[PDB]
Amino acid sequence: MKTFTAKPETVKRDWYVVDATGKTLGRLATELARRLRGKHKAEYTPHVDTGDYIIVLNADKVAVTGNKRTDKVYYHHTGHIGGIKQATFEEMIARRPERVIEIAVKGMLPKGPLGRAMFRKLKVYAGNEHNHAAQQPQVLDI
Amino acid sequence: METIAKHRHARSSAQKVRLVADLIRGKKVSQALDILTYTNKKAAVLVKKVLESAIANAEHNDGADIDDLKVTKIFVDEGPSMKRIRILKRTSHITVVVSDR
Amino acid sequence: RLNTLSPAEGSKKAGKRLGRGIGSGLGKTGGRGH
Amino acid sequence: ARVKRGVIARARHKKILKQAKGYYGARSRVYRVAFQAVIKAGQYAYRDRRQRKRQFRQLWIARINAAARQNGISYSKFINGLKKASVEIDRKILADIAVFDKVAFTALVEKAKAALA
Amino acid sequence: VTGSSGSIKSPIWRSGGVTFAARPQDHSQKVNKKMYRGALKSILSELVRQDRLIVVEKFSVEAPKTKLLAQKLKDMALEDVLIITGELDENLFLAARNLHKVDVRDATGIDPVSLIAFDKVVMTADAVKQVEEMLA
Amino acid sequence: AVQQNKPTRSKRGMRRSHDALTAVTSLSVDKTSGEKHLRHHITADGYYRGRKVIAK
RNA sequence: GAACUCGCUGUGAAGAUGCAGUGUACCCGCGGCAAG
RNA sequence: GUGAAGAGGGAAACAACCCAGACCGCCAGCUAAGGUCCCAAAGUCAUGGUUAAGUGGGAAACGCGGAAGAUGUAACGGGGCUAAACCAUGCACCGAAGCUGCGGCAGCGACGCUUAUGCGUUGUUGGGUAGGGGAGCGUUCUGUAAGCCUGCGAAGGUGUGCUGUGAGGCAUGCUGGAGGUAUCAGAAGUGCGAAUGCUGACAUAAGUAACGAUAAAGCGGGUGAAAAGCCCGCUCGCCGGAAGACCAAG
RNA sequence: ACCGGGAGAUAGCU
RNA sequence: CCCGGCGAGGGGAGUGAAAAAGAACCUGAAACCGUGUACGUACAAGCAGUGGGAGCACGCUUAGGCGUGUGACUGCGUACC
Repeated sequence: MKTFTAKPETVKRDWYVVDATGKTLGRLATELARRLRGKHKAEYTPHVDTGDYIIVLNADKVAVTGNKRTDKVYYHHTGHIGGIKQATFEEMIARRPERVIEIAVKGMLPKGPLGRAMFRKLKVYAGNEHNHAAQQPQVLDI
Repeated sequence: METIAKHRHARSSAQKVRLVADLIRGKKVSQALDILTYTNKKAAVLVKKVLESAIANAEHNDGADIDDLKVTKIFVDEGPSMKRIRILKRTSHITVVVSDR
Repeated sequence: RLNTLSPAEGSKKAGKRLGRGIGSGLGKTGGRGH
Repeated sequence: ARVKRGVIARARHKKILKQAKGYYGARSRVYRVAFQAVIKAGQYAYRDRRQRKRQFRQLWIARINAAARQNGISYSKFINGLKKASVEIDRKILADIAVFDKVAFTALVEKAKAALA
Repeated sequence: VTGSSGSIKSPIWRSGGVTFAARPQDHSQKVNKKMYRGALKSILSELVRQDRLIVVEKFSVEAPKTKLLAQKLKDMALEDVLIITGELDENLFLAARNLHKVDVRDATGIDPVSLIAFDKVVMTADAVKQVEEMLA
Repeated sequence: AVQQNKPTRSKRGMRRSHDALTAVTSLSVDKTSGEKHLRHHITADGYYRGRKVIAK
C-alpha cells in the first residue's frame, strides 16, 4: 500500500480571474499564494504543484490600510558599490503596479525552483482587458 | 570482418595524443587519412601509422571492398613510464578498431 | 568419538584482547585509560 | 605462525564499498572517505525512518484540510464532528479515500457536520 | 637485525625485527603421576565399555612375513588394530613395520595418544596382567 | 598561493573542454593531377591551380 | 579530508561561502586588477 | 539540574533558556513545551476592551517625552498584518524518539508444571565517555586426517541470490588448472583509520611559468623515410692580454 | 670533524 | 605472409591444452586513466547524503504494477580524529 502521489503532467490546471478593486493587499496575497500552491485542492502534493493559473486585474486598485500609505517602502539591492537605490511603494505602484504585486507574491510564495515554477503561473495586469480569453477563464472571487 | 591494430610503448604523452585521436572516432578512413597527413601534432604521425597498419591488415586478411571500411572504436591509454633524476617519462598505448559494419 | 574430547565447561578462558577493535568493550589505550 | 590479513582486509573493503554505490566519485571509491560517507548515510537513514511518519502525517493533514475546505468546513471542525460521531477513522484512510472517491467524503463531512452540534 | 628520526631497523620500518619476536621456548609442561594414571584408567574403562577391546591369548606369527600378518588381520575381521603385547616379538614387530595402520609396542609403551587415536586395541592375557600389575 | 584542497576530475574535464582542436575539412583537388591538397598551397607532387612548378 | 568552492543581515572559543533569514546569478574558458 | 557521558522537540540558528530520558520496526491515535495568514501544520475561532502608534516588532533612569544603533528596514525570521499586536476567559486542532495500539528480540527478578532442568504466566529494564563483567565471529599452523571434496574443476579476484541481534556464513556465472579441507581442541608474529607511522605504486597543481647569458644568424646543396639546431659550401655578425693555443691534476 | 660499540643509554611530554 | 623505416610495434597462418601462456611471458583487485552501453543536467546556490519520487530502457508473473541503471523535484541534514 502506497499513498497516491500527484502526477506532475496529468494534473489539470484551469484559469480563474481575480479582481480586488479595493481589497486588503495582505489578504489577497495570502489567498493568491494558497491557491497557486494548490493547498485548496484535495489532491495537494508538496512534491509537484497542482494549482490553477491565476490572472490579476486592476493591480493599482489594491487597498492598503493604516499608515502604510507613506510608511511602507520597497528596496531591492542595486549591486555594484553603494547600491542603495530604494523605491518608495507609491512611485512603484504609480509606474508599474505589476512589479509590486509580483514581488509581494514572490515574498509570500516559497522561494526555490518550485517557487519560481509557481511564480511563472501567476500573471498580473493593470487593465481590465485580458488577452488570455481563449482558454475560458472562469470567474472566481476572493 | 572486424580488424584491430595497436602500438606498444610509444614515445609520446598519454593525453596529448588523445586530442588528435579524437578526430578519428566516427570518421571514415578516406578523409581521416587526409586529415592526419595535414595535422600539425606529433601524435598525428603515430595516428596515421596505426591507421595505415589497420587498413593494410584489413585489406590483407579480408577479401576486398576496402573503401567501405568505417572506423568504429579508437582509444589511447597510459603505458609504462621511466624514472630519471625527479622526472617521469610517460608512454602511450594506442588502439584502433575498424570494421565494415 | 575421537573429536568429542573437549575441555570441561568453564576451565578455559581466551581472555580479553586489549587494543583490538572498539566493539570488544575496551577501546584504545589498552583499557588503562589516560 | 604468521597470519596474512590481506584477504580479510580485501573482503571488508569490498563489503563496505558495496554500500558506497553512487556517492559522487571519491566517496564511492576512496575507503577513507567512503566509510565516513556510509556512516553519515546510515545516520541520515536512521533519522529519516522516524521522520517519515511525521512527513506522512503532515501530508495527510494537508490533504484532509484541503478536502474539508472544499466541502466547506475547517479541518478542526471536521475532526470535532468525526470524533463526536463515535468514529475512529485514521487520517491516512481519509486522505486515501478523499482522492479516489468524493461521494464517500461528502457523506463523511455531512455526518461530521450533523454530529458537530 | 643486521644494520646500523629513528633507526631503519625499527619494527615500524621494513626488514626490521618484530616488536615481540618469539624466542626458543618449550611448550611442554609437567604431568603428575596421579592424574596420568587416572586418565589412563578412565580411557581404558571407556574403551572396554564401548566394546572396542578384543583380547587373544596368543597372537604370535610363525615367521616374519607381512603376508601372514595381513591374512591373520583379515581373519579377525578388523582393519584398525593396535596390537599391544606384554613382550615384543621380533617376527611380529618386523612384519608390522610396513603396515602403517598396524603398530606394535612394548608393555611400557603405553601413551594416551596411541589409545585415543587407534580405533581398536588388541592385547594378550600377558599384556593385560602386566598392565594390571603396573600403575593400573 | 597554495591549494586548500584537491580539485576534482569534473573541474578538470570542464576546464579541458576547450582544448579540442578542429579538423580542416577543406580538402582541395588539383585541377589536372587530381589529388586532394590544402587550399592555397602547393601540392606534394608540385601542382597548384593546374600550373606546374619546379617541384624539386 | 572530501566538494554541486556566491553577496547581505543575525548567532558564532568573537569578521561564516557551508549555521538561520534574505537577494542575485545560462554552463565552461582567456588576459589583467591583488580585497581575502 | 545539564553537559562531561542523552539523543528528540520549541525559541530564526545558539554549550548553559523551556518541554523532554532514544531496545528495533510499523504510511495508527492521544498529549509536554511551543504554535493554529503563509513560507511551514493546525481556528484568518468566540466573547469585552486597549492599541491608528507599524508602538507592537529595542532600549533604561527620570520628568506622553525619554527613542539615538547596528551602514539594508536589518532588533517582527521574509513577506506581509489595523487584527495576522496586547490584555481576561472558553473550546478545538497541530505538535517530540513522551504516552498508547501492533509486531519482533536480549536481560532482570517473582510465581508455579518444578523438572529431565525446560516450559507457561508475570511486571519491569535495554541512552551512555572512562571503567568493569558476561557472550561470540573471522585467518595461518598442529592432531583428529592414508577420512572428505577437487582436472565432471580448490584456492585468490569478480557479480547475483539466501540467511542471522552480530563480527559474518552458504549456493551460484565468469579467466584459473592444482590443492583445499568437515567436526572438536590446542597453539598465535592474529582483525588498521589518522601516530608530520614505514616500502612500493598512483592523481592535484599542468599542458602551467620556464626550456638556464640578451654575441645574431641566414641561404644552396648532401646523408637520412622524416633535417635550421645531422653534414659540406657560401653571405653577415660576436670574442679576438678572449669566448684564442699549450701544460699540472682529474 | 666522521665511523662501530656502551646504547633498544635515561626523565618529561606529544 | 603482410603493414612497417632493411627499425620498433602490430595483424594473419601454424606450433602450442590454452598465445584471455609470446621472451615486459602463472593466477592479475584497488588507488590512476580511457572507449561503448542505460539515465540526468546548461534558471540552478551550501559536508553533495537521507525517506518520498513522476519520468526515462531492459528481463520477468508474457501486463496483474517485480527487480535492475539514473534521479527532475521535494521535508530534513554545519566531515574524521
